Amino acid sequence: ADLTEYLSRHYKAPRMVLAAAGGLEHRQLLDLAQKHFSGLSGTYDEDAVPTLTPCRFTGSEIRHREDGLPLAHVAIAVEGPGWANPDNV
Amino acid sequence: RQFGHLTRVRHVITYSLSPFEQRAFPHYFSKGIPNVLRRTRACILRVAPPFVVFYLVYTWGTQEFEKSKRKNPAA
Repeated sequence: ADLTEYLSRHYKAPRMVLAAAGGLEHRQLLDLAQKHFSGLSGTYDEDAVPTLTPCRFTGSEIRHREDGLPLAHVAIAVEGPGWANPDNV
Repeated sequence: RQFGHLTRVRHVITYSLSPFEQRAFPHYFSKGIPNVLRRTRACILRVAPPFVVFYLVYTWGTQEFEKSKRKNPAA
């Protein structure tokens, strides 16, 4: 049931992207996409649209002490830049 | 004894948060005063009963000093 609801809720046509690269023609891929992927989906079930709410970079620490290991792993991270800004560059 | 050869510890996870985001005084009038009341009730049965013995000794000492000072014959 839950896998059914997940499949119906997310694997939907306006959020999926058929990408191809290599020795092929955009004519031919448009043709084959029209022959196969047409009539896939496009309408949500009960108007249950998922949406990205923004998230909160809290800033904190967790240490998992386990001395029966030969090496120690450390990660330290700071704020997110996102995607759009040239701060990414 | 420097820092790093102390002991061998597995199975432990410590979580903690930034000092900025949690507030300065979390419920300092709704936890701390019942907390110090529990602290006081856990200690005065083992601290207080000698000092009232000292206070009785002090009153008795000053009182008997003045009574041995005062004389009262009659002739």
